[PDB]
Amino acid sequence: VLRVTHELQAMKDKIKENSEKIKVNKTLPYLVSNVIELLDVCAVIKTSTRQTYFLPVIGLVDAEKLKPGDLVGVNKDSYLILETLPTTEQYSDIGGLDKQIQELVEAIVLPMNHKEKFENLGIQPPKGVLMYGPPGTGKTLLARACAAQTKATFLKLAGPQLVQGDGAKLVRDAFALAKEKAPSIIFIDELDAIGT
Amino acid sequence: GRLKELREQLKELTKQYEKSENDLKALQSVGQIVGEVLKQLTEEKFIVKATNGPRYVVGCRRQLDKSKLKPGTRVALDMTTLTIMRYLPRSYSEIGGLSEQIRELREVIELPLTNPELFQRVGIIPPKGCLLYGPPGTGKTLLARAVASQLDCNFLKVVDKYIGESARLIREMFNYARDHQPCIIFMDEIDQRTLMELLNQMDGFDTLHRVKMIMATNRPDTLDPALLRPGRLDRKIHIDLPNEQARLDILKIHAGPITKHGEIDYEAIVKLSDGFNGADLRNVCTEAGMFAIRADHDFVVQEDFMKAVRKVAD
Amino acid sequence: GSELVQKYVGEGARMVRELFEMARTKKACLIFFDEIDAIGGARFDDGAGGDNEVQRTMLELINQLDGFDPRGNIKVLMATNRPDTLDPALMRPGRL
Amino acid sequence: CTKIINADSEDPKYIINVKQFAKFVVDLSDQVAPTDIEEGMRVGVDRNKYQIHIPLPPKIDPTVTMMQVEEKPDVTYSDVGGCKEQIEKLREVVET
Amino acid sequence: CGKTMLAKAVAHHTTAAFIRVVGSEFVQKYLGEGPRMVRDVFRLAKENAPAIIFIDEIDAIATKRFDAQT
Ligand SMILES: Nc1ncnc2c1ncn2[C@@H]1O[C@H](COP(=O)(O)OP(=O)(O)OP(=O)(O)O)[C@@H](O)[C@H]1O
Repeated sequence: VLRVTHELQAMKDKIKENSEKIKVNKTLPYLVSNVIELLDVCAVIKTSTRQTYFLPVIGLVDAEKLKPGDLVGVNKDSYLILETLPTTEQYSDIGGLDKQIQELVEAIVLPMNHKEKFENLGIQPPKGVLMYGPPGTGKTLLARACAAQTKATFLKLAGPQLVQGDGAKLVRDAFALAKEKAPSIIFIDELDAIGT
Repeated sequence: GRLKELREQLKELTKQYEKSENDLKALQSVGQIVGEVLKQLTEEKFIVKATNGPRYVVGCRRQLDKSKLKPGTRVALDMTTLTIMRYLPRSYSEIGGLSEQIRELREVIELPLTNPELFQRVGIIPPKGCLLYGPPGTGKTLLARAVASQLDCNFLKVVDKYIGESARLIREMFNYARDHQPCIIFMDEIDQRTLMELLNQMDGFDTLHRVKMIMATNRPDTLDPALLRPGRLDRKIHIDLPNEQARLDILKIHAGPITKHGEIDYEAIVKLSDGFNGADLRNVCTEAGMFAIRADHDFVVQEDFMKAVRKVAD
Repeated sequence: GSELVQKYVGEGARMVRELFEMARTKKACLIFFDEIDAIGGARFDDGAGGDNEVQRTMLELINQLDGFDPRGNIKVLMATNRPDTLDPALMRPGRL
Repeated sequence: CTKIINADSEDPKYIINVKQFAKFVVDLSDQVAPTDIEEGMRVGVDRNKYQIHIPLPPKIDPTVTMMQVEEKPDVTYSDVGGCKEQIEKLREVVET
Repeated sequence: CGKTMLAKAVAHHTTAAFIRVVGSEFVQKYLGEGPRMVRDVFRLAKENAPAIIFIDEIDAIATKRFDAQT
């Protein structure tokens, strides 16, 4: 009969702890940010104020699901982690580049269509297609047509929009969004703007 | 039976309560600000800087082992007294005929890597590196990572100066390289007073750790007479001219990891297109595989290679 | 053109985007750019790259002007004394 | 003033960030209807109370607003001369 | 014919704060670091003791003026 007593005791420590645990988030200095990294005898958190803090106590929540880099609920003043928190054209409208069209197809959709043959032959299709040439030699149009025909999710990227660690975080967020969906078409325009 | 669940229940009743104590105890640490030991002002106090930028003077708490807290050491300080706490630092022959490669290169790369006693008794400083030159690609792009295979150790690929960061980074990674004596630094595609200054790191700046820093790359258009002088650059190895039989061997090597009928007239294929380059033969194999992918042929038919051979010949 | 360039990196692109949004909200709007050579009328982009801010601002401008889905009701006029200095990207028809 | 960047079911738990200091997980102020709170628009939060007290209208960026001419100079084509062809070409691209 | 080695020997068997650090610096942003260095060395010189400097390959900086407009 002492078993229910201990389990009724559980409605005891949890209630007070919950109240305190549900203040750091609400409090203004929450500074919810990304955990720089993790260690063991512990957390390292880069607060959204551009400050690196070291927490001996790795955090109230168990450390197994503290992935290096993720929304971290830094406490208002202790800066300890509290909660993870939630995270129209056709290929008949362009000429003079048909060979490039089939090359891009066989390199970009063939993995989408069937990749078994590539594994059978022991050669995998490279990832990432570069479109370089004079500003006139159409490639934005080719990319738009390919996206329109093939059914996937477009990911439009530009040098100016990315730049503002804002650039790195935005790039990581977009790439993660692409990773989440199995079909993904990633368009980076004037890539020379970033990779200077 | 009715007691078995009670036993397990007990473990549960403690488990949730177990966390309460862990949570409560964990519910007090105030964290700390991370910084670096900028300098050791005194055995009792040292100058440090938090990542935020402000610089203070702090001291060891009880025993921070100043012997190991040399200038530059991550440490977390409490934002109530600024005291030092826990410190935490945060194919052997893929080109067919490689007799040229497995010969002078080996005898000049590993020989100075094993027995420094031999040369120091001879009184001659071991050669620090040799330069390879010849056709780009096969001799330059290829067989560059292969050197690690030949020596069986991981190497570092290093791709007047902006701020001298070339030499600066070279030296800063030199200690890491020296930490692994078998490691070899391969500053391929290396390309005033930086290249010439580049001639001074090899003499000193921690170059007594038995590593052959082979400056093997045809990329640098300008050649330094002082470097090619005996000592610095012991000797130069010219990438051998493919004989169209080494091409056959390369095709066979790359034909290995390929699914095909087997009735491949490799000699006919090599005669079809003179790619001349190991990467050209790689492209040949890739194009044959692609042609096979056309019509969905798990194998590769004979004509597919010929189309691949013809395509690269263009 | 000077009002576009600012001390902070990328601010010019932000203001260009703001102007584009304001135009998009409105209907039947005409825009006139003067001293276009001022606003990134070059692409030398040497190793020093001191013009990187104006360059990225101009890239954002051209991208928002044409590409993917423009408004199609934005009549753009441009007055420059020496267009020869202008970059190929803007001078190419479709944008102008 | 703060900008909302997300919301969550059950307790709203907005992830608003004020200007650039930091993202704050703040609950709505007591005296606000939950309908008004939405994503990606200006709102008002107090420092200590940390809570969204009143929705705000979108940013106007007065530089862009005053950039608009909002004035018609007293110039007519009659005064201009010798550019009849150019006048017609511009008209075909702006007015007609 | 024996130069850099002589300077090296002087460095090895001296007591001054020999700071060569004179990499021929064309540079593009900081131009005229002469005073930036010598003063430091003089500041070093009085800081500890008189210093010495040494370098070759200064032939580029030699020149003879000539045009003043290009
Ligand atoms: N071969 C072509 N067929 C059809 N339209 C073309 C072709 N080449 C260029 N274009 C025209 O150019 C545009 C296609 O994208 P665009 O030319 O802008 O991209 P690009 O030439 O690769 O370089 P950039 O995107 O930098 O301008 C459309 O206006 C399209 O009509």
